[PDB]
Amino acid sequence: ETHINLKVSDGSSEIFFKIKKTTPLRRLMEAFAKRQGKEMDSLRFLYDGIRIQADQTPEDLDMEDNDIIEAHREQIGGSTVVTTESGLKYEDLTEGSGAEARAGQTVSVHYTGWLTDGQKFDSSKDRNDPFAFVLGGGMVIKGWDEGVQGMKVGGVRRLTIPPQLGYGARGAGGVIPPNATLVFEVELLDV
Ligand SMILES: COCCOc1cc(OCCOC)cc(C(=O)NCCOC(=O)[C@@H]2CCCCN2S(=O)(=O)Cc2ccccc2)c1
Repeated sequence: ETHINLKVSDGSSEIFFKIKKTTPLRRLMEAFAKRQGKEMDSLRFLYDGIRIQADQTPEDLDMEDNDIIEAHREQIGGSTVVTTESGLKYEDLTEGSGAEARAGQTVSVHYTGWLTDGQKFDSSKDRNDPFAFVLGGGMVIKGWDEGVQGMKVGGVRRLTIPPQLGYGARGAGGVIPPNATLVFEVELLDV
């Protein structure tokens, strides 16, 4: 076999690639960034825990068919997944430099939401339409009221919301099933 299949995951979704075994991984890395809209985010691609160089081939890295490449935005101070008392998980992919969001403010965000299997169920970016809500008002699922608080303007935060802080046994929108854990990436546009 001269070709190899590889999966790239960023913790939110996944993309599969078929490339020649002797081809540098540069094109695969750029194609993943373009499709996920994370070109300017300076991604790092890891295989077996070691950062991939663009000029390295799957042959160089002794990759086998269906191996997995992990991609992430470069994290100053290391990756940190925070689990709160309620079971909500959040991860500051980009810490914002602006004002901090607090309960009672009308905040504006861009968001994409995925199920845990990587299937996207909604994205405000797909509509070129920022989403606004009153923080802490019970107008969104509980994981959002808890997880968006403390974000700073310009920040990107990934929320992993257990079902009892999301849509629970009911699901939502004819796409989110019962008992679904939800994954959101939220960019705070204004507070
Ligand atoms: C009634 O007609 C059947 C369609 O049912 C839909 C459709 C819908 O969006 C359409 C908007 O497009 C123009 C929202 C909803 C819904 O319950 N909103 C409540 C607020 O939402 C939330 O609290 C979370 C967190 C904040 C961002 C949005 N979300 S979400 O998780 O992405 C909401 C969602 C989106 C798609 C599928 C399932 C859920 C129901």
